[PDB]
This record gives sequence, C-alpha cells and structure tokens, in this order.
Amino acid sequence: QVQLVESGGGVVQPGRSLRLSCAASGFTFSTYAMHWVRQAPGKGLEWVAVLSYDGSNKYYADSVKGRFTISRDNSKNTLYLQMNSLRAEDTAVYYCAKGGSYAYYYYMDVWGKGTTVTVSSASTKGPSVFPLAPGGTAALGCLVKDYFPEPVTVSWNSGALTSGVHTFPAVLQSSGLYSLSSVVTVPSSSLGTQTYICNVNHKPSNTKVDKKVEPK
Amino acid sequence: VQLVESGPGLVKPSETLSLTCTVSGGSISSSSHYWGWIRQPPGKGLEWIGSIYYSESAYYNPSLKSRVTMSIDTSKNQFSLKLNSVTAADTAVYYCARVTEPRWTSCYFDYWGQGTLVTVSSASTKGPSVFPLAPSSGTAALGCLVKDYFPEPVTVSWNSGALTSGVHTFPAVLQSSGLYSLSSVVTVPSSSLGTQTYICNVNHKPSNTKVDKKVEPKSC
Amino acid sequence: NLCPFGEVFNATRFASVYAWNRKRISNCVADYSVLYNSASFSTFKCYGVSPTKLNDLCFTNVYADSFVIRGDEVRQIAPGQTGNIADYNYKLPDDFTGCVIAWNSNNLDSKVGGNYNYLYRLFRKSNLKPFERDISTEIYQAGSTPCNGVKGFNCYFPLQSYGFQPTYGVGYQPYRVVVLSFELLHAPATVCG
Amino acid sequence: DIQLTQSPSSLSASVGDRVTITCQASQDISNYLNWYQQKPGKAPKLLIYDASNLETGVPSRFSGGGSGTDFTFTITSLQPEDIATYYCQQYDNLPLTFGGGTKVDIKRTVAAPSVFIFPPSDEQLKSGTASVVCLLNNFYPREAKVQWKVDNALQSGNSQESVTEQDSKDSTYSLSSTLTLSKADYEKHKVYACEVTHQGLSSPVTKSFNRGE
Amino acid sequence: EIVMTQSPATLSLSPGERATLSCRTSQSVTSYLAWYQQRPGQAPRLLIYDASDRATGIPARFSGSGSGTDFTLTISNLEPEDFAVYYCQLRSNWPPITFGQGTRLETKRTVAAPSVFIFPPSDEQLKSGTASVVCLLNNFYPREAKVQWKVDNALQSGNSQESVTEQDSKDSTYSLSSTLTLSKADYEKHKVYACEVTHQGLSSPVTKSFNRGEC
Ligand SMILES: *[C@@H]1O[C@H](CO[C@@H]2O[C@@H](C)[C@@H](O)[C@@H](O)[C@@H]2O)[C@@H](O[C@@H]2O[C@H](CO)[C@@H](O)[C@H](O)[C@H]2NC(C)=O)[C@H](O)[C@H]1NC(C)=O
Repeated sequence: QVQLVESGGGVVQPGRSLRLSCAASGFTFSTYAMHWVRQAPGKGLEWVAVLSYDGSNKYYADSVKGRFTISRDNSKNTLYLQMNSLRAEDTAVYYCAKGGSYAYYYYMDVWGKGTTVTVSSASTKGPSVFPLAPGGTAALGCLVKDYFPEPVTVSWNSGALTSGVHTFPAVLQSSGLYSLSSVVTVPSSSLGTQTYICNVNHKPSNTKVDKKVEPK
Repeated sequence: VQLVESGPGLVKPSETLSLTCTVSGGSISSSSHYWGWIRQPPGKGLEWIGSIYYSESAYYNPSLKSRVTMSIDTSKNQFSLKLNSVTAADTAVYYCARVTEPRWTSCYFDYWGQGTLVTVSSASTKGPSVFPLAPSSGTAALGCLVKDYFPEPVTVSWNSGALTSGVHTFPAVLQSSGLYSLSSVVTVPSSSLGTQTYICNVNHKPSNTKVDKKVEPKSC
Repeated sequence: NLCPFGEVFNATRFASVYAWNRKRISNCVADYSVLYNSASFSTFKCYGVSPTKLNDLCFTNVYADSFVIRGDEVRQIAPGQTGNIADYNYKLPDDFTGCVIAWNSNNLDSKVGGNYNYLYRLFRKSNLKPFERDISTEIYQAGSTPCNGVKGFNCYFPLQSYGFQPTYGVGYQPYRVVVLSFELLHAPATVCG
Repeated sequence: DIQLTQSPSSLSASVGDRVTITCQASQDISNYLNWYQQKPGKAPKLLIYDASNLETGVPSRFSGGGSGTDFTFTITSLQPEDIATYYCQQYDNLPLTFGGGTKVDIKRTVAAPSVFIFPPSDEQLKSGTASVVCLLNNFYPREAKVQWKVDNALQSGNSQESVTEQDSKDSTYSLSSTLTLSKADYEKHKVYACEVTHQGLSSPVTKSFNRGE
Repeated sequence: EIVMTQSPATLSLSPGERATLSCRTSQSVTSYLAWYQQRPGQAPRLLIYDASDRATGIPARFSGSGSGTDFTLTISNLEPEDFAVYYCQLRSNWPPITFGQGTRLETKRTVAAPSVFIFPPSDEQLKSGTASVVCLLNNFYPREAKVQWKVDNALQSGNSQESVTEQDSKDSTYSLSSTLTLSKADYEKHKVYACEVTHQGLSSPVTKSFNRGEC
C-alpha cells in the first residue's frame, strides 16, 4: 500500500513562486526515485521532472527547465517541487510518482491523487448572470460571465426543471476570468404560462443570483 | 607447422583461379587459429585476401569480395581458394599463413607458407632466345641477353657454376608482347678475353629449354 | 499462469551492456526449479537470498536485466565491484537482493569475421549510480581543447565494440548475463513460487 | 526526444465490438510502452505494462502488443466502463512522452444538431460588452464546426467553445459557441450568423439575427 | 578510412647502427600493430605482434614502440642479414587487415660511380628482325640513377626497359641494366647509338657510344 499524498497546491499570481510537496509512505523512500507529472485542463499528460534516490541527479523537461527545481528530504520522506516564475501553462494537476529501484528513472509504478495549481492574476469575483432569451420547441439559457475562480453551479427553477438542461463546462477567457452557459430546451406553448429562473451559486465569492429569463 | 600450396600456375583472364593449401604441422579443426591467403604482385606490397575458420563462415577483402570464395576441408586437413573473373592484375605470389586472433585488433600471421606464383596471362609458354653481349673491343664487361620467354623463371649460370665472382643476373622485365626478358653480365679482367672462354648457361624449365651460349669478342 | 522466464533467458537476441534491457515480471507463479536443476549456467550467485529456499518466498515484483559482456567482466556484475562495466555500464547497489546468472554464449554471439554488434561504454565523466542506464553518444572530452562532436586529440567516442570471435580465450568470449532483482514493498505480493 | 503518434484520435464502437488502436514511436523503444486509461475527472490508470503484459486487476478484455516502433492496443469486447481516453507512453528514454490519446464513444445513429442563436441581453450591453451565443443541442458524432459571420465577414480569434460529455441517456453531444465583441463593434454591424456544419446535415445550417428586432 | 602510411620508403644504414621505422595510422583508432620482415624470394616473417611482443625466435635487438596512432619498429644492432623490406599490419573494423606500403632497409656506403658499358645487338639477333641495345651501370651507390638513350642525338623514350639488382652482399652497391628495343628496319636507319648516364658519383654525365657497322 504505497501512499503518495500531494499538498501545497493552490492559487498563485504569474511570476511568483510556489512549492509542492509529496509525502511517501509504505516503502523505502530513500532508495527509490521520484517523479513529477502534470496535466493541464483539457490537455494530455506531461512529464515534468525526476530525482535520483539520494537527490543528487535531477532531470527536467524543457518546458520547466531553469524555472522549476526538484528536491527531496529523505529524513522526512517527502518530495519537493519548487516552482518559480509561474505562467498560465503551469496550471495543471501535479502528481508525484515513484520511480525505479535506484537511478532507474524510467518507471512510474505508483501515482498520487494529485494537487491542483491555478496560476491567474484575477482575484475572486462574483459572476454576472445575463439571460439568453428565447420551431416546435424553444431554447433558453443563462450566460454566467466573468467570474473567478472555479466552480459555479447552475440549477433551473430551484431544481424543478432538470429535463433538457445542458450546463456547459466553463471556458477560460483571455482576461483571466471564466464564462459559463447553461441552457434548457422547453416547448414553445409554455413560454407565456411558465416562468424560468436559473440559480447561479458561486461559493468562492459568496454570490447567489436568481435570474429570470423572459422572451423579447 | 608447415603450409604447402597447390594449384595450376597459369590462369587465363576472366576465368576462375583455384588454389589449395595443405597444412602438415598441426590441425585446422582447432578452435584457436584462422587460415588465410595473402598475395603480393611482383615487386609490390602484401595484400590479405581472406581468412577462413574451421566451420564455414569467413571474411575477405572488400576489393575482391565479389569474385572470391574460400572453402575448407578438415578431413583432408587443407583449405582452398577460389578467385573468379581473374584479370591481369591478379599476377602475384599467393601465400597461405596461420592467423591468430586472441583479442580484437590483434590479428597476426604466425607461420607463413612458401607460396606459389600464379601468372595470369594469355601468352604462350616459350623458351628464351640467348644472344651474346660481346665484350667491347683493366676490367672488361660481357654477358648474355635472355630475351622472349614465358613464363617466369629462368636460371642463368656462367661456366657451369665455376664463375660466380662479378656476375650480375638482372630481374626480368615484362615486355609489351607478354614475354619476359632479362640480361646477365659478368666483369672479368681484360687480359683473360683472349685465353679464357666464357659460357653462359640458361635453363627454362616450363619449356624444357637448356641453352649454352659462348660469348666471344667480336671480330671486324 | 506461469512467469515467462523463457522470453528472457531464451531470447533470440540480447542487448549490449551499455543499453541493458529490463523486463518486469509480475502477476505470475515463478518456477525457479528449472534454473536450479539446469547445469548450464557458468555463474549463479545470489545475494541476500538463497536459491534453494526460493520456491516459497513471495515478492511484489521481479525484474530481469539482461545484456552481453566478455568473460573477465562477469566478475564485475556484483555489489561493490569496480572496473569498466560496473563503472560505466551496469552498477549494482551494495545492498543487492537477487541473483546474477551468466553463461557462455560463444556459439551464438561470435562471428567468424568479427561480431561488432555488441558494444560497451569506455569513457564517462563519473561512475554510474545503481541501476542507472546511459545511452548517450556524445563525444567524451579528455583534453584541454573541447570536442564539438568531432573526434581527434583527446576526443574519443564513448562506445567501443567487442570483438566476439570463436578464436578468443574464455576471458574474451561473449557471456550472456541475466540479473534477477527482487523488490519487496508493504504491498500485496504478485510473484510467488 | 521520442515522439508517439496514436491513431485514431477518437473512435466509436458498439458494445462487444473489437476496438484496436495503434501507437507508433519515432525510434526503436524495444518494448518500453505503457497504456493508460483515464476517465474524465479521475487520474490515469495503467492497463498494459511492457507493451504486452496486463496490470493487476485489469480484465482479460484488454490486450497489448508490439515491439520497436509499432504498437497496438486491443479491447476484444467493449464494456460500459470502457468509455475513456487511452494514452500510450514510452519509457525507453527521458523525457517520458505520451501519445495523442484515443477517445472511445458510444456509437449512436447520426443525429443533426438543433441550432439556436442568442443576441446579447440589453443588461449586458449596458456594461459595454456584447456576447452572442450559438447553441448546438443534441447531436452525434462529436465532430462539429461553427463559423461566425458579422456582415458577411468571417470571424476568427474572438470566439470560444465548450462541449458537454456524452449524455448517458441519448448518447448525443451539445456544443456552445460564444462570440465576444465590444459594444462599440457590436453597434457598427447588423447581421450576426453562426453557420454550423455537421455530418447529419446534408448542407450547412445557418441561423442569423438582425440587431434591432 | 583507416589508411596505413609507412615511413620511410627506403632506409640507408650500415651494420652496427640502429634503424627506426615509422607506421602511423590515420587520424582515428589506436590499438595493436604487427611488424613483418620479408627477404627477397622468401615469405614475410613475423617479427612483432601486439604492438611490441617479439615472435617465437626474434633476437632481442628488435623492439616496437607500441603507443598511440603512430608506431615504431626499432632494430638495435643491425646485422648483415637484417636488411630487407618491413611491413606493418593492422586489423581495424573496416577494412580488416590493412597492410603498410613497406620500408626497404639497405646498407649505406660511400658514393660509388657506375662503370658504364654499352653492348650493340648481336648479329644473331639481327637475323630475327629485332635489335636490342644494352646499357650497363655496374656497381654504384646510391641506386638513384638516370639512363638517357640517344639515337642520332635524339632523346629516346617509350622503347626502353630497365632493371636493378638487389644490394650486393659484399660491397653494398647496385647494378642497373637498360635494354633499348627497336626493329631491325628502324635500327638500320641510324648510325650513332649511346646511353647517357647521370649519377651522383659523376661530375658530368658519362656517355658510352658506338657506331652501327663499325667494330
Ligand atoms: C530454454 O530453452 C531450452 C531448450 O528449449 C528448446 O527450444 C524451445 C523453443 C522448445 O522448442 C524446446 O522444445 C526446445 O528443447 C529449455 O530446455 C528444455 O526444456 C524442455 C522442457 O521445458 C526439455 O524437454 C528439454 O530437454 C530442455 N532442453 C535441454 C537442452 O535441457 C529451457 O527450459 C528453456 N529455459 C527457459 C527459462 O525457458
């Protein structure tokens, strides 16, 4: 039962520094090699760095070369990853992985649960909710625009309207804020005798907005 | 150990040259030694042909790699050589030696064989014409001109071996006709020209030719 | 069902020592009896474990490293050894737990004209750490003037070839090595006996 | 570096069908090829190690093969819990490099999208920003292309999209495109179309609106 | 390609001295080298293998400086029967078993002028339709010599062959024989035949001549 527990992941502004940690248990940590892997949102896996058994040889990727620093403390059974001068690409889920017997860096036998690092300059901000006003069937929705950070939750009619609802995952705008849209397909006959309200809840900013969508 | 070569001494151009070397001092089936062939044209340097192991595989020179094959026979304790499409540049003396490869770059030829001379030409075997080099009318010089014979070699003596001092038998030259020609001269005191007779003895075994030519001062 | 030890020992081709091959043996019953009775191995040295009491010891994972070296270098495949193979090609840790198995392969890995397919590393800036593999082919600078990828004065290629021909002494003939290493974690064991 | 090329990028197969994807390497990597399964949200789980062998717990339905440069990954009989993105990874040398990935879909009869457009709300226009929304409701397959037109001018670099995961009930996809313009540029033009192109449509379907009515 | 270049082509030394033969390999690998000795009409004999290991039966006066790239064979006390052609031999990857160009070791002595003799064609050979004129350069040193044929003061070229003997075992001198071959018809169209000999031991070119028909 090899245990790998990541910590230290959070929010950090571009250009600042952050230090991740990996707590190994259930095997001779001083003898094994250690890895760092990250995976950006919607992207594939990318190997970051690797350490020797005694922390004397380190090997990085060109994407983090000279900018990241991998270290370890065999007395504390912990693996470190000092990240300096962070950019938007570094935003990913960082895993630590056990390596080979000694200097056999070519293995990744066990992966951790992974901590998340989010690099953005925008501060916590509540979302603005704009209505998407409404064939045999009509579609209406809500635009949850310019909020930070993730995530937001959207419901319709306080949970009564669930059929035909599509809440899309958020996109990261070039401003550093997130936008999200949630729509629902409803019949056209009930557009004048049934009111629809989207319930946007943003816990990081303690924002709860109920927006009424009407036709024009 | 000893190595002996065997094979025809004449090969026509664009035909295969076969040679067989027979050893009689050890064993070819030994797992410690290679058996090769080394040739050298007359008056030229050495050129390794190819070495064969007691199994079957072997390695040769890239120059003659296409037109060469080598074979071995542990039963008769001998290895052979085959050279296809022989040109006139294959005129050489072919040795068979013993090779020892213990490490990697260590490849020396232990005991060599005496070697056989195979001359590749289309010319006809012909005995030599022996013409006198009469002494000119201190020391006087006379000799014999051994011209137009094939193939090598000939042996020249003076006074049936009784005259050796001052004798110079020159190496033969290959003329444009395909035949060889050499000269043999001897320096004798000028006073002995009128009393001492000098006879050169020329022998050419391939043609069974033995010629004794009297060399006398020419009279007007 | 049964560990594929046949694919390692009886492989048609073996790797050079500078790029030694490792196979992971997991989730199988490991029959070491065949290797015990087999009287063809010129070396069968085990460290940290005895070969007899091996059909009753479970392990979480088993690793088989295989390569080819010459006879006088087989003695280097052991903990605490130095030379040219243990320093630049394949190094074992001091606290090794496993077996080193080797046999003469002159009939297979020797060419009459010279088998130059097997290579070994000759120069390196520092000794290898345990179980480290180095396959770089960058010119080794052994002199004042640096080497820009070209050989010459104190500028040699890091890799050199074995001769491997049937006419060598036993000390220079090719030998195939299989290094069985056992790891035991605080985890369920997949390879038993 | 050693580069890996997976084929195909995504596929769809029925339950029980034979699924085989390939992973080719830029140079010889012997048999140091791993195969990972990653469901959305979870971490990658290793299924095949050393190109051919099965990891502990992985069912016998998964298999792998290959040596050198060309490798294959085969699922003999598809299962409901086999819907994920499969990556191949080499470990012959550093840096460790992964493949492009292969998404596995539930094969559903080609369904055309329901296209809807949404003009920016008057509340948002008060803030100085305009967001036009294009909705692609319930379609299959996932491949869909959306083009924006503002007064017959093709837009590029000012729009973003986000799709939902395959619905566990109708096995269709939905797409949402958002064109973000400033209020000033929104007032200089009149026509706003989002031309959609999908396999289920025998011709591109365009839905436009005029700024005003 | 690993090219083998021996040096020098010819070595002039006398018994009692020491010779230093050079066999430098091309700017490349370095390892072992084998030296061989070959006397006229005999198979080459193994002298030294593995850079510097005397073969079975080699005197202690032979040695090899088996170091890097360039090698060196050294003969301590030159014996009379130690003057021959020496070949170094390597065994690289490709090409395997390269041989050197060879170093000819001869006995150096004092400069000796050649005794020049010219021989007209015999009357017996003229009956065959061919005429050969022989020019003899007897007992000279060094072997470098030039023979210039002149027929009616016209310098001849292309119709002559020459041959040189090995070093004499007694006086260390050479002998040269040059044969001028003409047809009987061409031979009878001219009168003066001469060979001009230029040599280091001659203050001026020495010319021996005869007139066709005059005894
Ligand atoms: C390694 O192989 C040898 C020989 O196996 C031969 O090649 C195989 C591909 C197959 O065709 C065999 O039938 C061949 O004999 C194995 O030794 C043999 O083992 C079998 C039974 O397993 C036995 O009947 C033979 O007598 C054995 N041969 C000898 C010479 O003893 C050996 O077990 C294999 N080792 C491993 C680890 O798989």
